[PDB]
Amino acid sequence: NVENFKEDLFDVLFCYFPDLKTALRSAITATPLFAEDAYSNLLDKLTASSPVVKNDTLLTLLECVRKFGGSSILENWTLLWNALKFEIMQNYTNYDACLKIINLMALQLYNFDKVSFEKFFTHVLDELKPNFKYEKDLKQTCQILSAIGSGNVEIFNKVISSTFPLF
Amino acid sequence: LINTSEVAKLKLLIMNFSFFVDSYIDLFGRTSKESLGTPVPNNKMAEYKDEIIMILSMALTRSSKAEVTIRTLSVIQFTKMIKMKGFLTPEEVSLIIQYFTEEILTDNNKNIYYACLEGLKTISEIYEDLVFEISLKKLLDLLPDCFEEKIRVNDEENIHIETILKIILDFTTSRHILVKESITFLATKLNRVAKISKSREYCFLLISTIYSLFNNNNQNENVLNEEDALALKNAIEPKLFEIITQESAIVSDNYNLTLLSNVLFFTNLKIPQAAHQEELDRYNELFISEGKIRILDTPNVLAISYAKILSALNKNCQFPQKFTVLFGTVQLLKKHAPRMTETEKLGYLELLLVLSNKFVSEKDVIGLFDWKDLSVINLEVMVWLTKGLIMQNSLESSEIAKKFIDLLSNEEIGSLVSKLFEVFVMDISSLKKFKGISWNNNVKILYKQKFFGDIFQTLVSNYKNTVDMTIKCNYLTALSLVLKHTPSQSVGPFINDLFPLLLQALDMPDPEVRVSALETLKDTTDKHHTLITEHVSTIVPLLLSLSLPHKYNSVSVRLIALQLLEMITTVVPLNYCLSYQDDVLSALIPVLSDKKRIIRKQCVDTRQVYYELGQI
Amino acid sequence: GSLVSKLFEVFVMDISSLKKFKGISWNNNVKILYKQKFFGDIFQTLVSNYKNTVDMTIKCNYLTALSLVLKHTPSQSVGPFINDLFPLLLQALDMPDPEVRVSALETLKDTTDKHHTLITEHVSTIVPLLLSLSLPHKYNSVSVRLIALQLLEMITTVVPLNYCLSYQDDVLSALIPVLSDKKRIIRKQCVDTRQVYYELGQI
Repeated sequence: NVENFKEDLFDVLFCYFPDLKTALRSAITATPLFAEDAYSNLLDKLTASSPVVKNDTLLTLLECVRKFGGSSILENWTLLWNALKFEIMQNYTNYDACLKIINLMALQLYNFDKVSFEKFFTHVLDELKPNFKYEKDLKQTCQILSAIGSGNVEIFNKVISSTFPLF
Repeated sequence: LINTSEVAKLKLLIMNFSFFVDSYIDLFGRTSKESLGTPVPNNKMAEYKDEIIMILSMALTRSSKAEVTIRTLSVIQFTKMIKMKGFLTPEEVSLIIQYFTEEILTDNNKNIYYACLEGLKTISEIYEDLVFEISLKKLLDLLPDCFEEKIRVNDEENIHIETILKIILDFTTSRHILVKESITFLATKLNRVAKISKSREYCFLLISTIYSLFNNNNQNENVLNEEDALALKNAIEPKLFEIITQESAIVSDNYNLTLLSNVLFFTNLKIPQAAHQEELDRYNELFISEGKIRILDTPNVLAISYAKILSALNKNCQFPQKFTVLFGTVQLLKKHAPRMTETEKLGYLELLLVLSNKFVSEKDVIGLFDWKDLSVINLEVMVWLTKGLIMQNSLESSEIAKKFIDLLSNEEIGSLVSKLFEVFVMDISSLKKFKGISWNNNVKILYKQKFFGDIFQTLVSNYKNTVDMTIKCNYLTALSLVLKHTPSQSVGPFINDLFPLLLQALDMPDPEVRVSALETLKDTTDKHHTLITEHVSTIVPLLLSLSLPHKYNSVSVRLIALQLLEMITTVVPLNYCLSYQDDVLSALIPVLSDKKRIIRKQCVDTRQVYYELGQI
Repeated sequence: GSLVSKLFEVFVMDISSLKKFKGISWNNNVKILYKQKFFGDIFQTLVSNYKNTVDMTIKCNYLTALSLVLKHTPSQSVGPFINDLFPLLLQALDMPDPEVRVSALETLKDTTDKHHTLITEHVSTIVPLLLSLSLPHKYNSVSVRLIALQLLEMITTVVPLNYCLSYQDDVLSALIPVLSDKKRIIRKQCVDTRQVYYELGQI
């Protein structure tokens, strides 16, 4: 019955939030009841200029997506992937962390439901197809597709078959 | 300690005695609820209590009103007397309450007013019963039976009607019994004045004060207990249904009805979970099944209040009659659409939103979809159902809105739908995620950002591939009306694609769109710099023209345009800035000569900044 | 008294037909410094009469006359009279005219920008008044609320930390119905004020 006391424990942890940071990461990803609020805050810290808090927020988001089941990510994937693409285009550093973010997003979406993962993949392909058609930012799109297809055999086969005919 | 009439000697006496009061506090202690019966053994201060009380009263009373400092010191010392333990008897504190009430009523000087307010708050938090008995009851008694009467506080002084209401608003902000009695008395007075008199301003003021009392105390979740809230509701509800059912003078006005509905929602918010089902059944019986009022048979404004009634009940409740009432209200709304007024239509649409977002499942909602008939009222119903669906952040909604975009391609329906697209994101004054309680509704925090992310890409893609300016204008209006309500700091990924459309949005009838776009581009120039440098040649003339007065340029729009001129001056390199110096100074002369005052100061600052940049 | 006090605003007012245009100078006889000189000749008598009155009707009439004179005068042209007018300025924040309120806010803005003591003793009354002004009202315009929030910013900046900590919780508690208003700029300003007041607590 923690839902009755929800939103009371969020404030003190976010007040304590920015060397010994793993405890906060573990606590903030304890239960899925964090998720629907956690992103709402963490995404804001994605706008911070200092790269240290950016890396910390990337690690927190990794711990979040890793242990928030499948429904919360299936709901927040559009906004989270939009933010990750924005920070990719802007650019254990941040780059490898966010590439692993995308990879684990794809893996979780595939593990939860096949139809939702297929919709994710086809939306990503439709939005990133002009990059292949044009000659703009080929490396970033290729790396993003590599992260997406680096989850399992089926996802790899899907991305390969849907990517090679393009180029 | 010698009585005197000189202001300086009295002031020095007060300052000197202000240390002896602290000495007495340190020796014994401070007042407490548990220590209200045990007295101090003995002291020589008690023998001097009469003299110090008498001299303090002379300092406060029978004294020239020009010496505000003496009165402020006197009331501060009286509060310090209230603080110290075991010094003042109940009669003395009652008399002090009387002096404070007389001072706050007769005089309107801000310093003495706030000092008396602080003293009254301290007395209330130490003695709530006495301050309720002497102060609150009198303040409630001053207000008259008829609007705009002659209030006789004393022989000569008369006080305004709004002053007493403001006084009631100020204190009792955290006192349970005081605010409960104030709410009960205000409800009784409103009911009586509406029954015996036909006035609008007085009833509106009373209902606004009641709404303020509920709002200022529901924000702490500790002023009113559950059983106390239930008792207050049992006391207030029949006396509000009496005015609601009768014609009175509040039904004819939409604002008064909306405020009373908000008050009903607030008073139904704090209910123990054991009584939600019975109250829901009683409301269903009273509003639909039985009674003279039939919202599902004859259109009326009253239905809107029912919506505010439903928004307070628990989400996971047994609601057997959900599909039937949904079909009935949909059929009535469709049938009587040409004849119903805007108020009743808005009420029925809010009811539809509440039903869609609270009880009925997504399957029934999508079953009630009909895209074949392109009637305006069907568009209203469809949009207001899909808004409630988006509030739930359902998976199907992200697809349904897409159809709307296709429906925007219509010729005779594109303009109306584009104008109405703003409904998707909009505050309702009844449905937010209140801190603490979380079962009131199903609204999600991140619905706005997700909706904007799913919508903006398709909107910009369609806008960039259109030839006739009608469809382009419709798409731009849709995107802008979505943008004006979404949080500003929540659009970072889409800035690059939205920047040309952001610039295009600066020609719009709605001032809200203009101010939102101005703030968004302020954030852009705060965080990005290349876009501003490349687009300055078009941004500067647009901002310069926006500063001029217009039927759509509000004061906020002009002020934010001047602030954006500040930012673009700061960010853009000097070489480009020198190219746009003479024109800005020439065209800003008719800006600091406008009607408003803050705009004049901002224009003066901008002129000074631009002039100083030239020499440096 | 009441009608004349209300009509007193006519003495200083823009006409848009009699102005000192650059170039031509024979159009009229208006002088540049008439406003400041008139305010100087009027304020002393007005404050002397207001401070020596018992019935609040005549006091209100005097205050209305002074406020209507002040609203049209430039805010940077009143330096000598700040010390005497500060209590009158504070009394002026209860007026039907939003222009009077915005002019008083601008004047006390200049005061707290230049002075630092008067704010120090009068903070205990200024802070609740600004907090109450931010709430929506039939006379509180958007400019009045925005300038009130800005004045909250600068009174937070100027007043020492010890006094500021005494007024932290109340400001945060009472600003909740402020960032939920209809307007957008007011929401941003309230968010910034909440952030500043929160950040001062830890530092």
